[PDB]
Amino acid sequence: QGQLVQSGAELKKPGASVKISCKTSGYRFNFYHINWIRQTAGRGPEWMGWISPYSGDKNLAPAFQDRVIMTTDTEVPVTSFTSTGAAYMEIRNLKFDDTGTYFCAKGLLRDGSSTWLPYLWGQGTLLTVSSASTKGPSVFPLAPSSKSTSGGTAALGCLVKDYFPEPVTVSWNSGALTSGVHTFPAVLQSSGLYSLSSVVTVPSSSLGTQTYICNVNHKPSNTKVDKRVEPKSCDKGLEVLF
Amino acid sequence: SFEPIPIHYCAPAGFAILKCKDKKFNGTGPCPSVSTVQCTHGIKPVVSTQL
Amino acid sequence: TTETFRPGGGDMRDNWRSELYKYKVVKIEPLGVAPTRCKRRV
Amino acid sequence: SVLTQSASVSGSLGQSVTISCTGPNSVCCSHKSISWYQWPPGRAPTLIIYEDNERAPGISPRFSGYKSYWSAYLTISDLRPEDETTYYCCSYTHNSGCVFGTGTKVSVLGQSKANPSVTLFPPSSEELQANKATLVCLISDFYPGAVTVAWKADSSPVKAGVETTTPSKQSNNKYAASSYLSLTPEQWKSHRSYSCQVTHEGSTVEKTVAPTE
Amino acid sequence: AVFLGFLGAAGSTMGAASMTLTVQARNLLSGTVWGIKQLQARVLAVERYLRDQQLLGIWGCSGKLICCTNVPWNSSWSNRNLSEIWDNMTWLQWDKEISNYTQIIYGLLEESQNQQEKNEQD
Amino acid sequence: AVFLGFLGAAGSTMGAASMTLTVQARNLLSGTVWGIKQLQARVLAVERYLRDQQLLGIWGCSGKLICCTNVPWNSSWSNRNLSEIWDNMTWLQWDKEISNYTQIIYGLLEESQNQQEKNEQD
Amino acid sequence: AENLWVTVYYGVPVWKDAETTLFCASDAKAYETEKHNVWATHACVPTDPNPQEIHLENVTEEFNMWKNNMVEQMHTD
Ligand SMILES: *[C@@H]1O[C@H](CO)[C@@H](O[C@@H]2O[C@H](CO)[C@@H](O[C@@H]3O[C@H](CO[C@H]4O[C@H](CO)[C@@H](O)[C@H](O[C@H]5O[C@H](CO)[C@@H](O)[C@H](O)[C@@H]5O)[C@@H]4O)[C@@H](O)[C@H](O[C@H]4O[C@H](CO)[C@@H](O)[C@H](O)[C@@H]4O)[C@@H]3O)[C@H](O)[C@H]2NC(C)=O)[C@H](O)[C@H]1NC(C)=O
Ligand SMILES: *[C@@H]1O[C@H](CO)[C@@H](O[C@@H]2O[C@H](CO)[C@@H](O)[C@H](O)[C@H]2NC(C)=O)[C@H](O)[C@H]1NC(C)=O
Ligand SMILES: *[C@@H]1O[C@H](CO)[C@@H](O)[C@H](O)[C@H]1NC(C)=O
Ligand SMILES: *[C@@H]1O[C@H](CO)[C@@H](O)[C@H](O)[C@H]1NC(C)=O
Ligand SMILES: *[C@@H]1O[C@H](CO)[C@@H](O)[C@H](O)[C@H]1NC(C)=O
Ligand SMILES: *[C@@H]1O[C@H](CO)[C@@H](O)[C@H](O)[C@H]1NC(C)=O
Ligand SMILES: *[C@@H]1O[C@H](CO)[C@@H](O)[C@H](O)[C@H]1NC(C)=O
Repeated sequence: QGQLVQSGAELKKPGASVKISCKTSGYRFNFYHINWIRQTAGRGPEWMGWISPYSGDKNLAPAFQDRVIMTTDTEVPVTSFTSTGAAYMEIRNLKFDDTGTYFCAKGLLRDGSSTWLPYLWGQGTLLTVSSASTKGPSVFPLAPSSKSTSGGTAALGCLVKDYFPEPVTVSWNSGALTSGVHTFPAVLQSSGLYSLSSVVTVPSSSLGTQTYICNVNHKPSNTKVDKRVEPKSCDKGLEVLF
Repeated sequence: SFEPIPIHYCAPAGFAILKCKDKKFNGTGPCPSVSTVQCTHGIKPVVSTQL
Repeated sequence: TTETFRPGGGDMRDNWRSELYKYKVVKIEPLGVAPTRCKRRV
Repeated sequence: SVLTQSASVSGSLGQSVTISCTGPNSVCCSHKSISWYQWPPGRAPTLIIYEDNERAPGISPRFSGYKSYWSAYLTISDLRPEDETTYYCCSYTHNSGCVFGTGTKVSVLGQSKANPSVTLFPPSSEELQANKATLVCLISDFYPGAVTVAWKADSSPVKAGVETTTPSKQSNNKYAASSYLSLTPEQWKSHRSYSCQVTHEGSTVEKTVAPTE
Repeated sequence: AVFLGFLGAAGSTMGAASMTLTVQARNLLSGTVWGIKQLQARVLAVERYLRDQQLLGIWGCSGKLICCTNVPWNSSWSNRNLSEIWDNMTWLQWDKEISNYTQIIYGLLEESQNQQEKNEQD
Repeated sequence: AVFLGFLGAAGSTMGAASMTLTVQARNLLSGTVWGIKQLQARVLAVERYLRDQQLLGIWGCSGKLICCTNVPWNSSWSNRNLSEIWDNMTWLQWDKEISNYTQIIYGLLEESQNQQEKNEQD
Repeated sequence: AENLWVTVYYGVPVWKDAETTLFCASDAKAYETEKHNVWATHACVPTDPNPQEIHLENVTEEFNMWKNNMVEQMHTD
């Protein structure tokens, strides 16, 4: 009933420091196993290995038999049942076919013939195996538009243009406006740089009652842009409502 | 303090105390309607003479 | 700004709490009811 | 991979649908177990069926499965709209590791469409003082998820600098995409109005900016 | 033979803790300022023992350890699957979750026995 | 469900008082001037309980509530018909009339069990 | 299909937090320091020649040394 934390990862060249961590909450950390799995666009979902925090038994796939190392940490209790631990993984021999998001997921229950089958999953840490250099996000503000004149609904957001690598995070008001948000995928241009867009839907009657601050955070470049989106629109089908 | 507090007399396990719920009861003989209770109602040790 | 320490020992219960910190007392209640796919014999 | 599902399968609303999960004797199904996951692409999955038929905690009794000696099958009764996604089986045992299948995309038939809500954006004033020009053509709220974006430079098809995302499923069970045009400000300058074409199931929707105004 | 010890299976899975049930029952009984202390404790021992034994008697069981009955599992008593319990949970966890509805079940398991006996004989 | 209460069927017909037999057994155990009083009572509780339980054990029954045996009803023990007893009398009435010959029956119900066990095994 | 049925279990490893009336234990050598009752023991039960401890594997419990009872108990004793 607790959620597992997964650690976001740097774009990396065919040689560089490689590790990804994973945190826990709300469960007994030493009962359930720990399974690792990685989904690339070329070979599909592939299981890598698993390890138990109580015993320490890792069984890996032969495809990672000599280049990936898994690690678990010590449990820090909270109550008589719940606890809080962590576990890392270091995948060496960074090939380009490793590009793509990957995950942590713990076992289902403590005993049986299905002890370790991954029941509880994580958030998702994304790789980009690339020699290409890091690039920061160009955060432009997107103008609101009319979604329904009779219903009085509009839309406004931010546009994250020309960043490498994946991903770029986009929040609102430091986390206040989450209702109606719709973020679109980034396309890779013919150069090596991505571009995505993002739009939250909010009513047209809110002008001076709510502040809209899109917080685009890009970690591989260490940049946090706090754009203020204007609630005044330029559509001729929404101007009928103001 | 000497205050007479309501004390109840309860029976051990495997024992019973019989309460005669009879209005016009003169204390002795067959009480028609009887109930059973573990503890007595609060009886305080008010000690006095003639009253 | 800074703080100073002074010997106390005002009450005698703490002396026992010094070495009695490792121990706690518990009732044993061995009446565990559970579900299983079983019916009592006819 | 070594475990083979079906290519895809369809099923109407208020009806059932089956998915096969078959392979060679080294993976299925003598002395092996089968599990089933509802895995929306880009989202975290949800365990559906473990130990070949036992529903995971919190999994509605609508779902069921069964394993033969050569293939297993998943069945989703009273088909729901959000069920339209990818589903993965895996063959595991107590000792060895688990191997996923190939992937089945569930095509729930009998679902009302929605017209695409397109919006095109011209280069900003800070991008024209950069100086760059990028036409941002966003698509959203269409079903099913397949659209083709074609650009035209003053009513002449351009074949330089076309950006197109793949259509993705939103949180409201629709689809959406995002195209762009990365041409010089002077490539449009000679062309007094630029458009964005979005073909969807024959019905094509297009939006034009007149950068003279 | 597997002998983890008295209470040794209190943190193991409930299925695994079913394996050690004779050890806990064995040590439950373990058959002047200090005198009143010791004696008082020694009486509360046999009382705590004979209460649970009395219950295990008037539920018709009478027979030590696992005992079945024909009471239906009202699913609202923490509905989980069987594999969801006997491969996962531990007895402290379990009795905690079931603690709320425990007393009701003790009451039901009373009355059903009696009728069984009665008409069983006759 | 019918729950008149502890001893509630002491004045009802013996057949009707057979219906409530688990309630009386339940509350039988009910698991410094005041201290000696309370403690003494609390010991006599378990003693009065274990005497009757001992008897119910060495008559082979061991099983709570109604228990049959192969002892013949010597009619001189207040000869009445069955319908003359289990539709009419109450348990106080009954045990009063049978009180005279009770001890003899307790003695007989002893010895017959043992032989049964012995040759039953062997 | 199957419907679950309650089953009764005796000797389940389940406890609850409580307090009670504890009692002493003295080393077998200590009852030979006789000195006409050196203060406590004269009447105390010997300590086991073979004491045991059972490591409760996988078990976690929340102590509270300040909210103990054997301290109040020992102090009054
Ligand atoms: C404390 O809590 C922890 C966690 O809750 C308990 O540890 C778990 O115990 C259960 C058993 O109750 C384990 O389930 C079993 O798992 C084994 C292990 O899988 C095999 O494969 C591994 C990788 O291939 C391998 O490394 C393992 O090696 C171990 O086993 C032997 C010694 O036993 C030896 O090789 C090593 O020293 C390792 O110790 C192992 O070979 C699996 O074999 C079991 O499957 C069989 O049994 C089940 C019934 O239990 C049956 O249904 C199956 O069909 C099959 O026959 C079983 O799945 C679990 O792996 C442990 N770890 C977890 C959950 O993380 C611990 O026991 C608790 N302590 C106490 C005292 O109870
Ligand atoms: C004893 O130590 C533990 C940890 O070593 C303390 O528990 C933590 O206390 C800090 C603040 O002191 C909190 O922020 C943590 O959340 C606590 N952790 C847990 C799991 O509760 C505890 O307070 C200490 N107590 C004493 C009396 O020293
Ligand atoms: C639980 O396990 C049983 C095993 O027979 C299975 O039939 C059932 O589908 C599983 N799920 C639920 C919710 O009961
Ligand atoms: C069975 O569970 C339901 C769940 O709400 C509860 O309302 C009901 O009272 C339970 N049965 C009995 C006899 O109490
Ligand atoms: C038990 O009951 C209490 C309230 O009486 C409630 O707060 C608690 O959640 C219940 N236990 C469970 C497991 O739901
Ligand atoms: C049976 O009853 C008769 C009636 O008079 C009595 O004399 C006899 O002693 C009884 N049987 C035994 C074994 O006592
Ligand atoms: C029981 O015995 C006494 C004498 O011992 C006798 O007076 C009485 O009548 C007997 N009871 C009955 C019911 O006959």
